[PDB]
Amino acid sequence: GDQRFGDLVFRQLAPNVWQHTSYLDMPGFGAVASNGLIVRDGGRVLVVDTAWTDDQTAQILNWIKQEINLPVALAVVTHAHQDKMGGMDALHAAGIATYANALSNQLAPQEGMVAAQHSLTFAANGWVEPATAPNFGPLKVFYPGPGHTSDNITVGIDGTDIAFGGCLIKDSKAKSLGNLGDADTEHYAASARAFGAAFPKASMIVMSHSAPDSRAAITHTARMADKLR
Amino acid sequence: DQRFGDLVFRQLAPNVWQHTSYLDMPGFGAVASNGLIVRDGGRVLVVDTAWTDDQTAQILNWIKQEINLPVALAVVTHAHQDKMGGMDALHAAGIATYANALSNQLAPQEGMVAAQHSLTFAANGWVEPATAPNFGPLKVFYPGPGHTSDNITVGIDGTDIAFGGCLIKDSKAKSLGNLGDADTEHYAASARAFGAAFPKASMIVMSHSAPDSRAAITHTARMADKLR
Ligand SMILES: O=C(CS)Nc1cccc(Cl)c1
Ligand SMILES: O=C(CS)Nc1cccc(Cl)c1
Ligand SMILES: [Cl-]
Ligand SMILES: [Zn+2]
Ligand SMILES: [Zn+2]
Ligand SMILES: [Zn+2]
Ligand SMILES: [Zn+2]
Repeated sequence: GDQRFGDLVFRQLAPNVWQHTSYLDMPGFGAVASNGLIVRDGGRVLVVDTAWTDDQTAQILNWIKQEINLPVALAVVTHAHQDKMGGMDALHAAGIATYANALSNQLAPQEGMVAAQHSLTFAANGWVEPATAPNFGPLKVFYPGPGHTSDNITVGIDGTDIAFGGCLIKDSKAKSLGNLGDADTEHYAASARAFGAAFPKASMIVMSHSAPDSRAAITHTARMADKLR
Repeated sequence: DQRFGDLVFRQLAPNVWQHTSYLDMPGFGAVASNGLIVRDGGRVLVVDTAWTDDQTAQILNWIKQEINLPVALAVVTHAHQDKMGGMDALHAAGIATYANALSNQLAPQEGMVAAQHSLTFAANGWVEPATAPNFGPLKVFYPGPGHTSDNITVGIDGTDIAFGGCLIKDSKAKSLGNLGDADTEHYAASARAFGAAFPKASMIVMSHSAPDSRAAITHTARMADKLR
């Protein structure tokens, strides 16, 4: 089940994959959750997304030390919002190499985020350029197009049932997408469907703001987005 | 100004011309879109197609008559019809084409033909040189999301000119025309980033207004401020 560790929650999703969850109180609504991933790749660990804060992200590293006890080789962060990049300092303090879409790194200062140390770029078909994502092990990074934000990226976990949609995808029980002025409401639906088509064998869809769901999360999200066009 | 068919050309500098093409639309009437033609030694470089293949062919035929140098390459500045509607005409003329990778990704969704090559950008917005080989005086800058997620901009080295494409409107414009693909959170910062990337440019060229001073940048950013 869910393992509590400090103020975070960790859930094993597969033999080599865990979901990290961190919480932030907002005005009028407490304990807004955000999820990321932790992946064991042989003798190293890879992280997808920080927690909301530096202190919480340090607790992710502490949990990894206690439960996995392998070095964290790198982290990928999936766009320039606080839930995904708010804890970059904890990673850099620990010497962990960080990667984000070049556009996320360009947006980070405007958003009050610390940029990742390396930039990912993408082919016209959305797949990460290998020269920018060397030695990513099972992390298969895909840029699906603009949607939740212009910079949002997604990550398949090779060999598992799992694909991570980040904040682009919401579960099949969602009532809305959030989506604000930095959403692209013209392309959101196609971007959500492109994520599904990029990871056609994924049966467990992991998301930032919902618990894991089946592929219906992708379809339901796309159908909500269709109505915004 | 000179005419070739349905196209209008205006020389802006010794080696730079603006091309203007028109598409009839309900209510608006004829809608102008501007791009650039740059003479770089023994070759010509193009920024943006016209709205259609046939209008883009008219650009190329005017170049052959007026300049009579081969067109080496074209850069197109986002995946909307005014900027990429004529890709097939460029390709049929043997012209190598370049666009933001994201523009090429969006082009099929938009009913556009993708460029042959994709540009990618550093975290500071400047094009990665390995993706923009032999661009001569064209200095390509991604200012951030604004008019669209993929909009790019181009400065012309050796001149006072910077091209804002559809991101920038002139200092008399009343609104930005933003649709669902605009990023209204970042638009203002992206407009200002374009200005800061080309801080010495005194002639700002843009898609839907005649050339203006840097007041186009300031006014665009201030209009965008109000959408946040
Ligand atoms: O702050 C962000 C960045 S995606 N998201 C957010 C905020 C409040 C509630 C929820 Cl469900 C998501
Ligand atoms: O169609 C496009 C793509 S940016 N722009 C357009 C359309 C109508 C009027 C104006 Cl002034 C610009
Ligand atoms: Cl596993
Ligand atoms: Zn977000
Ligand atoms: Zn989020
Ligand atoms: Zn446009
Ligand atoms: Zn336009």
